Amino acid sequence: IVGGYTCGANTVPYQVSLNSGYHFCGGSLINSQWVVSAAHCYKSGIQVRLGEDNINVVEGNEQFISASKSIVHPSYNSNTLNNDIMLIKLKSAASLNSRVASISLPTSCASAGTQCLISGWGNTKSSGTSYPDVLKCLKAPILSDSSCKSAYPGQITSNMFCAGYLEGGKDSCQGDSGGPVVCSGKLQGIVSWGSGCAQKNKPGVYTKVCNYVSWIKQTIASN
Ligand SMILES: N=C(N)c1ccc(/C=N/OCC(=O)O)cc1
Ligand SMILES: [Ca+2]
Repeated sequence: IVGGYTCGANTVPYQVSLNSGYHFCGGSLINSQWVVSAAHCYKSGIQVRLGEDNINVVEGNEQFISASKSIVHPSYNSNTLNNDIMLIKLKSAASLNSRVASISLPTSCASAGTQCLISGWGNTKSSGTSYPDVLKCLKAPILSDSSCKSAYPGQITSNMFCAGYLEGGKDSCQGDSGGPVVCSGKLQGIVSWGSGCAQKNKPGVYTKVCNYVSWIKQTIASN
């Protein structure tokens, strides 16, 4: 997260870190057994880390649970990043409490102008590289589809939206991938892609979760 703020320990209780010996992606806990992330975060041997603030220090509220299975969206295209969404099932159910909590799926899509909270342990620099150890947060508006398409000609599908600031300076970044965009207590987006980070006229692009609710529910119901 570039140009954000320190969230505060366990203030974003649905935020997970995906770990394969090291943090590599974010995710969002959607019930005691399931995490939503980006398909481009797919790999084998994932351990889901819940209740994290400092990802490098055991602070007392963590739950580390290995993934039993991952399900990449059936129509995920890694070239275009269309349908950049994946479900991860935990080998055992997380213990839910104030600091480890699921986030609601949307019942309707959010609109341009809605303010959302974007979070992660990604790069905090728009030119250099600096990885924070504690969770970072950014409040950002969803942008209009027209401005999103104008920013990224020929690249924005109906399964994507832009959020952030056309002026630059405030954005998600590398390492935030798969993490949440939450708007009025609903998971509306997943950190997917963008040109660099926090660049002028290059806002963050996010997987449009409201498109996938049917698939998420049906998948969970049978796996
Ligand atoms: N909002 C952005 N500008 C943005 C967001 C996410 C990415 C994803 N990079 O994938 C590599 C990785 O996470 O390891 C790029 C740009
Ligand atoms: Ca920790």
